[PDB]
Amino acid sequence: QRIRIRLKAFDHRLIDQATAEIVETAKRTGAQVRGPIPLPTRKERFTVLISPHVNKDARDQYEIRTHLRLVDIVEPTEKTVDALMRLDLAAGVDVQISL
Amino acid sequence: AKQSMKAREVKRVALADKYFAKRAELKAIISDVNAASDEDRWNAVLKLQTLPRDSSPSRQRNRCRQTGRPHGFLRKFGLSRIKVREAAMRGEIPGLKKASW
Amino acid sequence: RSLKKGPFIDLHLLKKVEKAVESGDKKPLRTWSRRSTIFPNMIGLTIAVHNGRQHVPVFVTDEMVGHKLGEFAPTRTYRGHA
Amino acid sequence: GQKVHPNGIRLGIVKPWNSTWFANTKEFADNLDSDFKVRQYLTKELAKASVSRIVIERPAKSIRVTIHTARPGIVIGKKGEDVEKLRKVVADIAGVPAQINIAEVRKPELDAKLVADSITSQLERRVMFRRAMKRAVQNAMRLGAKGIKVEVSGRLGGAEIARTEWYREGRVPLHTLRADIDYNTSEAHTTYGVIGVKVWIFKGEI
Amino acid sequence: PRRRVIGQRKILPDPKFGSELLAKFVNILMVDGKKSTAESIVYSALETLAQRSGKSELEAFEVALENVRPTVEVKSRRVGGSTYQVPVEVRPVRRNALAMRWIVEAARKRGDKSMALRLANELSDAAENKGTAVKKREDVHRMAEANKAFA
Amino acid sequence: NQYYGTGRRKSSAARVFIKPGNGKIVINQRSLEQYFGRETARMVVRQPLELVDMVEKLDLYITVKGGGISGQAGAIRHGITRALMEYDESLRSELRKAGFVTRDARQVERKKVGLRKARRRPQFSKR
RNA sequence: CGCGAAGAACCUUACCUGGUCUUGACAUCCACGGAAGUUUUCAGAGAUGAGAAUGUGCCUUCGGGAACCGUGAGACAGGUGCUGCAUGGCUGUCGUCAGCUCGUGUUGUGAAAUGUUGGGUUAAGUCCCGCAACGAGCGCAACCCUUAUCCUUUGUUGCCAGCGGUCCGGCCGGGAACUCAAAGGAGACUGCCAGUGAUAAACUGGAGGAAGGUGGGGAUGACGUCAAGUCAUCAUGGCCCUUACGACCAGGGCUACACACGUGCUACAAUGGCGCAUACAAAGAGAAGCGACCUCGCGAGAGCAAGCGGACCUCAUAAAGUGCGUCGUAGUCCGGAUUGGAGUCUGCAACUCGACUCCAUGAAGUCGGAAUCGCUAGUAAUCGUGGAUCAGAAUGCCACGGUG
Ligand SMILES: [K+]
Ligand SMILES: [K+]
Ligand SMILES: [K+]
Ligand SMILES: [K+]
Ligand SMILES: [K+]
Ligand SMILES: [K+]
Ligand SMILES: [K+]
Ligand SMILES: [K+]
Ligand SMILES: [K+]
Ligand SMILES: [Mg+2]
Ligand SMILES: [Mg+2]
Ligand SMILES: [Mg+2]
Ligand SMILES: [Mg+2]
Ligand SMILES: [Mg+2]
Ligand SMILES: [Mg+2]
Ligand SMILES: [Mg+2]
Ligand SMILES: [Mg+2]
Ligand SMILES: [Mg+2]
Ligand SMILES: [Mg+2]
Ligand SMILES: [Mg+2]
Ligand SMILES: [Mg+2]
Ligand SMILES: [Mg+2]
Ligand SMILES: [Mg+2]
Ligand SMILES: [Mg+2]
Ligand SMILES: [Mg+2]
Ligand SMILES: [Mg+2]
Ligand SMILES: [Mg+2]
Ligand SMILES: [Mg+2]
Repeated sequence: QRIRIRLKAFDHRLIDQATAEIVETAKRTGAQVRGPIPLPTRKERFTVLISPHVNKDARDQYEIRTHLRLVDIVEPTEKTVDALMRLDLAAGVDVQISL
Repeated sequence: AKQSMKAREVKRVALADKYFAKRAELKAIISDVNAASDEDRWNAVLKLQTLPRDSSPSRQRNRCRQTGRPHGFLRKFGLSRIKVREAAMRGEIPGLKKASW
Repeated sequence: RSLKKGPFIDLHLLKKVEKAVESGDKKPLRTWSRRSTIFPNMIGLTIAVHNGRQHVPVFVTDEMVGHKLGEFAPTRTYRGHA
Repeated sequence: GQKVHPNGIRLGIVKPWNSTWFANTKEFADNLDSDFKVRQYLTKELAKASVSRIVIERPAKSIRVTIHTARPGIVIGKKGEDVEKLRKVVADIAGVPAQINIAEVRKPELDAKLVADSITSQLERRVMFRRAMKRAVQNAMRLGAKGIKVEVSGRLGGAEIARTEWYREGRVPLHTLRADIDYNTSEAHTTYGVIGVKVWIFKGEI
Repeated sequence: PRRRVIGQRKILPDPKFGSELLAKFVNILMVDGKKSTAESIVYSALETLAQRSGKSELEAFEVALENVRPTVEVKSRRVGGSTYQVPVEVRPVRRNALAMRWIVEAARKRGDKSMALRLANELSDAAENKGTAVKKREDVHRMAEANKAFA
Repeated sequence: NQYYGTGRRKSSAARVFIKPGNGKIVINQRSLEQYFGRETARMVVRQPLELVDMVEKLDLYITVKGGGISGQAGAIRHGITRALMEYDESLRSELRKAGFVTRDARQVERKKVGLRKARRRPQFSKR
């Protein structure tokens, strides 16, 4: 088969050390790996009133960036499966993997 | 924001989850276009008012979780714009830095 | 308007006109249900409709059918400016 | 004029976040509330334990809370029984299972939260505010801080007209984004009202 | 304009003819950013100026433009609450700019059907020194000669 | 071989392949008169190819994405000029004087808070 | 003065009329009796008052302890009640204006002065000289984000130059070139060349370059001023209420209407209106959600139902524009207010008081007195698109591109 792995996080340093962890766990265990590719980063904006009572035109603008990385895996061995299910990832990376 | 106004809100969502999203059957199934369009649909329209004046998610004012403010709400955070800003500058909301594009 | 699949009336008003249907003319029926539509079944009754502070008596005629009860009880008093 | 919050302007440049979890939109507001209730609890329980910073991280369905404190033997308790009845009540609040870690603050007089609550404690002890400000400024500058300024506000010494008085030593460049500024805030509830304290501590650039 | 005295932006020539003064004329005619609408009006007006009333098309356009260009205008000068009207010579950049602006505004307030035929009448009025775009030129020239003493 | 250029204007992006010899210009598998109805857009895509003289000497295969009419036509002209300077490299210094080598960096200004537009302010009254 | 309010039919809601409760709607502690939940019963506008069914978790270290309910007596709860002229926090404003100060020295009996003034220069208390000053701090600038050029890496859900094939759609084989995506790196410093300048700092001009002198835009707001704004976000000193200024419910109100003002939208047309045909975007949102195809309806919509937690699916066929035809300067084939009739959808519920659709109606208005506002370039002007709030409900607000 191919197994597809999506990574999303709020930081880009933390997300591509996490991809570097899973591209090098996967041909250390001996599989061709496809990627990693950066998908477009979805940025969500917010705009608040800062004053407790009036003054409409005084505002702040904030943002959350969600970075995305995609790795496809070519050669899903038995050794490859038990390697990258038991890996030491950080608290900021969300993983959702595809069969 | 007036302890009773929050208790009115806490009671409203707890009583809304009590009936609706479970027994929305009274209008989503019987008030349909087929052979139930006889008296059984009409008794369904009558039966919908036996349930309390609450129960409906259209009476949720959806206030802030800390202060209980009814205005300036943000559904992403659950907090008012005063408390979103006060906690974002403290670094409490993850990934929320000041936007400048 | 409301759609064609069912006019609205409250049940406490629907039962109260039903017992004025058979048992005859009464005192004017006190109601708070301004949002109910006037059925064929109510011609001849007097419905005292609430308007915020009082109950205004409404003697039902045949042209009032299909209107709301709140239309025959003005909630705001006003007469000239100066 | 009004200033920008010096911790908020430096997020992602020199200062990190105090929460390091990921969520989608469904789980975002409930993680934010449970972070609020865990922080509210640990502030009230460890009030005499000099806690500077509470870093909440959430892996998959976990939570781990790192308590930076100047005085770690009292949050630990007698060989570790106090942190259990901290984590038997944090996992109560968060719902997920919990872990408690404790990080030692080496110099508590270069920490803007610990300096602000030291001034706040003295103002409620009926101490004149000049002594509380000047001792806090001298103690931080003699330990190698590159600058400090403190500032108190509101009905000083029981006066009936409020004042804002501040005292600076060293170098505090609030417009420089490379500047490692440690800023925090505390409030003192006295018999004449609320006195607000603000502390800025500069430790060098980049 | 106290401190930073600027250069100027360079514009394209007209596509059909290679004219930069017609490119200025289409710009002055243009309303709310509609350049394609305004080139069709000028090209319609320049044709019915050329073919009905003597050829040599943009040769005819400057014959109409020569007859509306002013040579001396008036400008205020404030001294003490009595501010004089002093005649000043017009720059040739401003000469074309004032002539094309007076022709467009003359052609706007006519009663004919299209805009191109209002423009065509105004260019044929100006080529023969009549109309109202010419009379704006001598009204400026009358006022300049009236205040000739203040040179 | 194909000689290539990339040009862009406001939000448009054009790739340009030039091939040695004839006068066929085809754009998004349509030719010039079918794509650009406006004569001004036809001229500015022609413009780099009359300082360099090409009667029918270069086939041009061009595609373009994004923007509008004048954005795409300026993105083509900037893409042609880069392809011709790849083509012989002696063309640069007269193409500099024509201003065609300059990437026009004029972008739309963002809307600002408190303002009705990028710079338009609401109507002020003293009282 | 389209301000709090990023969205009042009920709710919100703090106001009014009426119906009701008094350790309470919300919290801790005590005693007693009931495990919680279930689901129907008649009155009442509803809050509130009257039967059946049932649980029994858990160790009992077997008295019961732990969750949830009812009743009783108190400490107490509760207050969007008053004071922003008792406060904290936050915000406006002069003003992104170039300023505001201190140490030590010196001068003056002293308040104070000097530095910070002077000659030049700069966007800048910016820099260079001179000088009883020598230094330093908060500001300025830079460090941050975005936009404009190139290089490297990776290549799907994005791309199609060279190839094969094709149902002629990158759709298949395939390719890693290109567009693009997002990580890393390079680039602009008055660096270079003339000239002017006090052998200065700096100015004008030129080359190269994608970009030239702060490249464009944003974030960033010094000491202070106005007893400026907010006790109704929250917090808080004092005062006041405590069978009510607290609490629950139904209906009404915040939408009234002789008038005056502020901010907008649409017009008064031919650079246009209508009809048919046909091009070219960006940035977003989506699971009690976005909802295609097909069928029905003139239409708003309805039925059925795929796909999509998303460079994949959907919202979602951009409009100005261009081509052809018609109207021919009129209160009009301009304008679409008002009112009548018939509907759709959301919602317990559209009477007061929703949005939208169809048919009919077709006011004022023909460019606006005195006066007054915004804008220096991708700006103004004009044309559409998206989001937050939100069941439904933008001419407002916040964003995005086209023409220019
Ligand atoms: K204040
Ligand atoms: K001194
Ligand atoms: K108070
Ligand atoms: K109402
Ligand atoms: K409006
Ligand atoms: K107006
Ligand atoms: K309504
Ligand atoms: K009409
Ligand atoms: K809505
Ligand atoms: Mg609501
Ligand atoms: Mg625009
Ligand atoms: Mg406004
Ligand atoms: Mg105003
Ligand atoms: Mg109400
Ligand atoms: Mg000064
Ligand atoms: Mg001086
Ligand atoms: Mg300086
Ligand atoms: Mg000096
Ligand atoms: Mg700066
Ligand atoms: Mg490559
Ligand atoms: Mg005041
Ligand atoms: Mg009510
Ligand atoms: Mg109102
Ligand atoms: Mg559709
Ligand atoms: Mg007319
Ligand atoms: Mg300007
Ligand atoms: Mg229009
Ligand atoms: Mg909009």
